[PDB]
Amino acid sequence: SHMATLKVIGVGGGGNNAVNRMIDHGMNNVEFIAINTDGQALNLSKAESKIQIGEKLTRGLGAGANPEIGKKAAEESREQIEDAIQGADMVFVTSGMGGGTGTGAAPVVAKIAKEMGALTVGVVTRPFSFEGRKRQTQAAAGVEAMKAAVDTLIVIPNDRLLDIVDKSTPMMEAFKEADNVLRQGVQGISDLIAVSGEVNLDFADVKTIMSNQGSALMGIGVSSGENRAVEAAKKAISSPLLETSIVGAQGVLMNITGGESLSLFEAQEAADIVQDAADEDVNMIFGTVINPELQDEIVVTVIATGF
Ligand SMILES: Nc1nc2c(ncn2[C@@H]2O[C@H](COP(=O)(O)OP(=O)(O)CP(=O)(O)O)[C@@H](O)[C@H]2O)c(=O)[nH]1
Ligand SMILES: [Mg+2]
Repeated sequence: SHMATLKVIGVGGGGNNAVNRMIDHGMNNVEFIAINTDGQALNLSKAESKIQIGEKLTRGLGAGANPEIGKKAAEESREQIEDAIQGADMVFVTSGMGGGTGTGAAPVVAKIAKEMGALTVGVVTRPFSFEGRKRQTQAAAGVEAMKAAVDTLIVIPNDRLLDIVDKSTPMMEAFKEADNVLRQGVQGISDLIAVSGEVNLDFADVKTIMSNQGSALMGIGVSSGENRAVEAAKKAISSPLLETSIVGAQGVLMNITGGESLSLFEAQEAADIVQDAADEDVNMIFGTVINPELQDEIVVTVIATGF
């Protein structure tokens, strides 16, 4: 019997913000690591494992939008980062691109994780357009470096947050919606790893769908009542915040969880929704979990790659 260790690593300010909010929300059987140049922010981290990088370079401050300093800071702390990762089967690196620490250190952290043997997923943001063209260009270089370092990459352009708020939505509430991409994906994978299914998927199947793939989508949908399977599948692949939509996916892992009422017909319905939206012949890895505690609820988990 295999017991997969999942870790979430926040790098720089936004990444550590996400880690803090995820710890506050409550996650279990996931270990958190906080990496930053910024010593004051690290003192505020709720993560059990904290790594201050680059103290000789920044004297405990952030990198001040210099990504070469973020990169050197991470490289010079490689052994400490290795030691914190060692044992992970899967690592999610989350970071905001555009500054110095995230842009520069997050790709180094991802490279170290993949070298340490972890299946490595990046979930990163691109800056708001109001932050200007130079920030966007610097962020794009970070995204390209992340993509070269990870197994799979999910990019959230922060401009998409402007599509889901009204004029009064608090900034912190918008940021929590972006956090959910990472948090729900980690949770869905954790649940898949842990909970035996009637058509069982496990961590090896996650490795197959994600290893050395590039862009990815991770989504969960929940619905009930009539058309629940179709509605849950549509929610799983809906991507108001994602740079990489479902369109073009050539590989999909889809797990359906439901109660004893889960029908063969509705499972096919859900699978067809996903394949129709991808508009490709999708290589599906299909799973099913019967949770009898569920009554009318259905949960569809999707990981899509092969773009
Ligand atoms: N969605 C989201 N975006 C964030 C958040 N914090 C920062 N951002 C975005 O990430 C980008 C990088 O900010 P930050 O993570 O603080 O950068 P850093 O590299 O640690 C700062 P320095 O350059 O001084 O080292 C910001 O420009 C912004 O677009 C957050 O909590 N949520
Ligand atoms: Mg700064």
